Amino acid sequence: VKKGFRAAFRFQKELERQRLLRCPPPPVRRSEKPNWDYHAEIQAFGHRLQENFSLDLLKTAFVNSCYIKSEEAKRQQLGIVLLNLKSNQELSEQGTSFSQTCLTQFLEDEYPDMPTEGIKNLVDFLTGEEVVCHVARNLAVEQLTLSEEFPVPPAVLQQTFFAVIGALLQSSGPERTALFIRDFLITQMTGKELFEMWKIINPMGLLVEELKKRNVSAPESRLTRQSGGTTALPLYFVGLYCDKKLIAEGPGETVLVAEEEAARVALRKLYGFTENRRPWNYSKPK
Amino acid sequence: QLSPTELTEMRNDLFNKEKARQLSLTPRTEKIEVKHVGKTDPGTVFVMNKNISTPYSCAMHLSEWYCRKSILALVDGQPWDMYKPLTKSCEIKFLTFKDCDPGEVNKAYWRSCAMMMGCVIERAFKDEYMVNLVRAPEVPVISGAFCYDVVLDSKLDEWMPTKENLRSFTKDAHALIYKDLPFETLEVEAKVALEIFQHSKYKVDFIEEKASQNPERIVKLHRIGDFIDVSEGPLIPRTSICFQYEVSAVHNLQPTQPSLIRRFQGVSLPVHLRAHFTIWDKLLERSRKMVTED
Amino acid sequence: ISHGRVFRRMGLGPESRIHLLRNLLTGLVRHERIEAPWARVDEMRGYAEKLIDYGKLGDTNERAMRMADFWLTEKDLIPKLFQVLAPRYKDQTGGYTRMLQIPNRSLDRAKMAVIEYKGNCLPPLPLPRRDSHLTLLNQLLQGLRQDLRQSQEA
Amino acid sequence: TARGTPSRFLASVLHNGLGRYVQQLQRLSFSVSRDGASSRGAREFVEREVIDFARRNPGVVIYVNSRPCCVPRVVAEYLNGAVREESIHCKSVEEISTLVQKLADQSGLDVIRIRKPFHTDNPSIQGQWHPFTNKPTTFRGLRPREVQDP
Amino acid sequence: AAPKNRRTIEVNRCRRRNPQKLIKVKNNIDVCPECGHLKQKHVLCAYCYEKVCKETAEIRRQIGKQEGGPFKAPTIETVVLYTGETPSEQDQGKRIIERDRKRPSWFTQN
Amino acid sequence: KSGTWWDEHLSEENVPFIKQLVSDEDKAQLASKLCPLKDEPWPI
Amino acid sequence: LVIPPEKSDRSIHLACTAGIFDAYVPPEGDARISTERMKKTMASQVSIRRIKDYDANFKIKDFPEKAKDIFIEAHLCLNNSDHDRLHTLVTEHCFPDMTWDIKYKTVRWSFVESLEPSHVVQVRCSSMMNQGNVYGQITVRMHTRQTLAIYDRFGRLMYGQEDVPKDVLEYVVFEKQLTNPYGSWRMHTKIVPPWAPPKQPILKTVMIPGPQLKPEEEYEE
Amino acid sequence: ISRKWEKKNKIVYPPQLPGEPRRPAEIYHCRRQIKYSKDKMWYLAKLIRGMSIDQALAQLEFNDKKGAKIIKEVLLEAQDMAVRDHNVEFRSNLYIAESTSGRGQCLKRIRYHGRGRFGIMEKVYCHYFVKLVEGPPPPPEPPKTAVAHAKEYIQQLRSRTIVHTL
Ligand SMILES: [Zn+2]
Repeated sequence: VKKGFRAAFRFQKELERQRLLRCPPPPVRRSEKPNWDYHAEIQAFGHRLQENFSLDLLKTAFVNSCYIKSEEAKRQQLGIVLLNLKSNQELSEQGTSFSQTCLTQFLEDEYPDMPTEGIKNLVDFLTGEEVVCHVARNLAVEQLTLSEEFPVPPAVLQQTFFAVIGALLQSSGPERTALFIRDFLITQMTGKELFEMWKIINPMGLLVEELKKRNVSAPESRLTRQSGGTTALPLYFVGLYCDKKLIAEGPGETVLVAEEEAARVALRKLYGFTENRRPWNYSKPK
Repeated sequence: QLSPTELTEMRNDLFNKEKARQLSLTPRTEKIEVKHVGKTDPGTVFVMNKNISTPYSCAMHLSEWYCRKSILALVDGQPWDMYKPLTKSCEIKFLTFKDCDPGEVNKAYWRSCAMMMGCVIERAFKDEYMVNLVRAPEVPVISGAFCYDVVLDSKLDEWMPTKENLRSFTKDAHALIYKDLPFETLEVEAKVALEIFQHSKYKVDFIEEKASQNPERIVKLHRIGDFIDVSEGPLIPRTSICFQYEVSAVHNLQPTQPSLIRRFQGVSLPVHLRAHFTIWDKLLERSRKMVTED
Repeated sequence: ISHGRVFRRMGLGPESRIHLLRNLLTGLVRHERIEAPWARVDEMRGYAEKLIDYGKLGDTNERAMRMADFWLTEKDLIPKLFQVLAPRYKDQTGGYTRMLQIPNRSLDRAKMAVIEYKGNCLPPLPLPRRDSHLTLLNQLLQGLRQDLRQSQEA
Repeated sequence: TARGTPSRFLASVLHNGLGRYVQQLQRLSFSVSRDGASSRGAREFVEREVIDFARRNPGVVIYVNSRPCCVPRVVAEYLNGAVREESIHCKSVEEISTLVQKLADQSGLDVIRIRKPFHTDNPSIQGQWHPFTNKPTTFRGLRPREVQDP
Repeated sequence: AAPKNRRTIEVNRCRRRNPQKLIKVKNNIDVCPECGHLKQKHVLCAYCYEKVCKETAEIRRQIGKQEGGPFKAPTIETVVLYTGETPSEQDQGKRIIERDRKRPSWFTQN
Repeated sequence: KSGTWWDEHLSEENVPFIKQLVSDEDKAQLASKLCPLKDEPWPI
Repeated sequence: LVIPPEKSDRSIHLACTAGIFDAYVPPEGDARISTERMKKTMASQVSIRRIKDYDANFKIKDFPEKAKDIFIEAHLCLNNSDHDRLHTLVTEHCFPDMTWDIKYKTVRWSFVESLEPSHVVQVRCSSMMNQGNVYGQITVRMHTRQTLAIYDRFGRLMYGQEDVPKDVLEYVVFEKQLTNPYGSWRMHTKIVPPWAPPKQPILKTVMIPGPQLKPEEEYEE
Repeated sequence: ISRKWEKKNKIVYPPQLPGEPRRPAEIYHCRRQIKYSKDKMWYLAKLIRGMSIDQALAQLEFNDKKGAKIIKEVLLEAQDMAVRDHNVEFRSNLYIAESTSGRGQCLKRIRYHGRGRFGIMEKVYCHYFVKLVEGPPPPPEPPKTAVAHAKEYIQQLRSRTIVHTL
């Protein structure tokens, strides 16, 4: 046995880190952890986003129906009205409607050549659970969300996110909210390809119909390039020709795959979603 | 009438429905006492669950050797499928291919090979042509081949299968073996069986004959995968028991005037009794000759 | 190199090998069934077969009596050879003994065999039996045989 | 060393700075001691510096906790969920000011090797090079030594 | 000659765990039909063999008592008779060894 | 999965029969080849 | 060792007996009802007086209500393995029987209803000063609906059902240490009538192994 | 010394919900201070590793090594322990999940050499550990096929980027 306390204390700290690593504790809400002041956190949320929220509306946006029904069950169990807490349902609906119309206007103005189906799919992707939940989690929405279950279910988090948009729309109006949707949802298209967000099948079928609408001859598929035809790693470039004029060209490992890619390339050009299109303008409106 | 795919779906639903009904007719987990009367492990008693526990479950209590070697069960002196639920307190013995008198085991394996042939024949012809399953004649094992009487479409009245076609039936049979499907059994009343096989005239006549033989008019149904047929007796536990299996010959039975019944023939040996390549070839040749049930 | 070398190297040399085998053979004549290492029983089995042939020559053949005197170290067994064992095999030309492998010896895991003179009074060994003629394979072959015999007579 | 540690690609949190800049530092938790020489510099930071630092950063909620402790610490939490703990033991007021300002400016991503000092989602405007980019085409796409119309 | 260097555990595992060093699975094991215990195809069942040996030893002990000394091997054949049995016609002139038990079912009188 | 050999499962009666059967087939097959020039020989 | 060291002044202080002083055999057909009567009653009255001797303020009428409370709370300890409280509610003879077989099992038991009021069937006392200690045993009859769902070590249902109430007729015997100043009434044992209906079947199938015979031995009918 | 292996049979899992699947039973058992080498015992524990309870007992019954008779004895009493104590319905529905050996406490003795020299011999002891799991033996992993090799090779050719550039 060696004299001293410092080394023993240091080793205890290390033994506690390894124990925790071996058995990671079940996660809990940030509110349940120390150093939490809900009112202060609500005010910081607006200030971070440079938005003049109304603190009454903003707090209601976070309140979910599940949290209210559960809060009442606990009250009944304890034999304890003062719980006239308004849910975010109304704000959620208002925010959801505005976002879809606002996103549809942003996208229709920028890409006038996309049909309604394409724009709808893009709005559904931008307002989908996966995208919205990612943005909400990284904006401290989940920390401020009052829910029955933790981790917050994705549907619940999506509803809360749009409730915050509803609060902003009432507080600041449509123009200020439109900038918010541009800066946190439209940005989620950065780097994305058209058909990564708009999932389509039979691109050649869609292309033929679009060219018919445009009174253009049906595209003839031709082999522009070929390498390794008889090997296990072929390369094919299939070009689509309308009136013996090249509209699109696509690579592939098979002629069928190359042809389908060429159709997708043609659709991207027709709709104005080419990789080299003019980037979205985020500059302050004049 | 119903399409071939729909007919199977109808028959399976009726089979499943009847299976569920019989299961409901047991009060919770009643217990039966099954005494082992075999030469080995003498005196072992199994306290099993009525209408759920099968002879295979009793073998599982003993060892894996019983499960692998036991092909048929002898329940109160009566041959009993390994997967047939035990219904009463009784005595049980296990039968193998290598018993001193494996006559009952041979018949059980002999009948199952015919039922596997019926399954492949029904599912082999193009949808254009109509295949009507008739019966699996009970032919002695010494005859050298098992046979299954089929009636084909009028269009195929001058067609005789080629060697490549016979090999195609064999490859389908081996695919059934590879699937390792259990032989599921159901003892249902004539009425239930007649509903399942209403579309087929031969089965209705066959079903009626079996019901008449028994006072209670209960008919034995078996199923492998999605194929349901009516059987003469207990079958083997699984299709994986078969190791060497080949559809040898198809004969046209006489008289041909009323209807052209085609006797499909095959021969097979289990894993336990697999024969050498040379010996197997000699058996295939005799299997290709016509057998006349007596 | 040991091409065509039919005898094993046993004991402490050629003489000891014979003595080792002789003790085994003497035990067999008395008890009519003994267990010993498989290799040693296999070596001794040949002598046990030939001893009977000498016994069949009879007790009046002086050469047979000398052979029996050497190989049987217990002299009460010499009358047994000539008057019990050899008469028992009067109607056979060979195959007087049966040798079967038994489970390995516990101590040193030596491969073991049991050897006995056929026709003894002892409880029978659990001999290996071929499959019944009633098995599936044997019945299919019986059919093939029946069929081949019928076609030949025609 | 690089091989002995993890790495990541240069990135941002929710495309920060593209539409608007959002400060990633979300919370600061100080743990000072009323008594203790280790916290002398931390006590003086709470008297004159912390109040003026909060005025500039209204989006950061600062939690000052005075309690007995041998090692005063500041715990920084970021919007992406990262938590960083930095000891302020025996640091001067100016040293603490510098550290706290650095925490405010960081994104919260792991301070590990960055493979590339740049990131782009649209590296090519004219078309990424492929083996046929600079190859000429031939009449009827005929291959080398290929008989046509045989 | 002495090792120039320590051999690593990595090298040693390759040598020790080479399939040549591993125990091979036996495929010739089967169930004894008489007793149900396991046996190898080419070797007698240990359970059945022991049973035979135990009865053989009892008979040999009885033979000892009848002989009552060394060098007293009989010059006639021998038969073993169990409780409730009497010498047959073909058992006359043979030494009778009497066992105080019932004839085992596996020991068929011949 | 256990290995087998030709007479493993054969009964006492069938082993002699099989031996004779295969033996005769071998002899018959060898006798059938004794006239190469009467069986469509290749050009000499 | 069965007995502690020899020639020691200190001895083991036992707080309970091992058996019922006079086992109460319930009349046949009692499930249907759901001179000797006086003789048994007189013996109970005699014994009741020696119970009221040490403890003056004792009421037989109140016991069946108290007995039910002891019973319910004792069984509820099995659900949460509250052994410390159980020792107060049951004797040392009862405690091993209740808990030993459920050490690595989860027992979910509940009390639903009492079909018939509890009736003190018999009251009896031990022979005076067995070792300076006098015990009083009060047999009680309980007809109640209970729900039991025992689980195994892996959380798999092993016995009973967790929602179906079933009728239980059991005559619980209680016992107190009258001499001990801190003696209390504590569940001592349960009387199982021979005519009692067989318990509900277990879920799993069982195999009863036959005789393991050595090679010399043979099987007999 | 450590004796954690005996404490794993005392874990009580919470009752399962109605929709959850049947949980397999796990039975831990071992034997301590076996007069045998752990290196020699390892070859026997490696043999039955993954086998069924009835297949392992058959392989150990015809093995000539001394450790075989010991492991088989440990398996027989773990099989009975499973059905009797751990609520296992069928005794044959078990397979060897884990089976390894461990070093025991050993004794040191002198080994006399010539020229007044000596060595120290360890009197070796080992432990044997086994874990039984209810159910059939997991099917062996089929060997990698040519289709999987090609599918993996082409996947690496598709995952390669342009390195050290934009
Ligand atoms: Zn045996």
